[PDB]
Amino acid sequence: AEIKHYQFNVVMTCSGCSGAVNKVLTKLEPDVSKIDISLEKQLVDVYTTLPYDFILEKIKKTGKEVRSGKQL
Amino acid sequence: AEIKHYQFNVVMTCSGCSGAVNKVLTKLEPDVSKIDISLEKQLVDVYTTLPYDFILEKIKKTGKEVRSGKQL
Ligand SMILES: [Cu+]
Repeated sequence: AEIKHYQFNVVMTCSGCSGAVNKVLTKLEPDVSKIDISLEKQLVDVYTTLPYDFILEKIKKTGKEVRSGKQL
Repeated sequence: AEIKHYQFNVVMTCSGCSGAVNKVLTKLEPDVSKIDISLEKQLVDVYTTLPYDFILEKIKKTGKEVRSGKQL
């Protein structure tokens, strides 16, 4: 029942970039995450019960550059 | 082994899109070669010993829409 909030600074330079990241993150099994992406700010907010390493790994496996992440 | 030539029409709208595709494909070396990505024509052209479905799924992990693929 603990929700973790992670925020990632991901290099997304078009709505194709942000849309791709959304597609992969919203398709994650099990369905235990809410995903909010701001193209303008280059931010991916993930609210989830999954660990930080796992979510980070899922984003890196898209090929997108992840400049930083953190737990809020 | 049989080296096949695959070409994919991938919806890549910026260099962030194509760079990501390139990064996931270059991870399959040395089982893929001649990675040729055209942002302009939205084409990804590779030589590989891997099955088509494997390469297709690997490209799809970027989150990009793959409109079509062919064997040349
Ligand atoms: Cu893009």
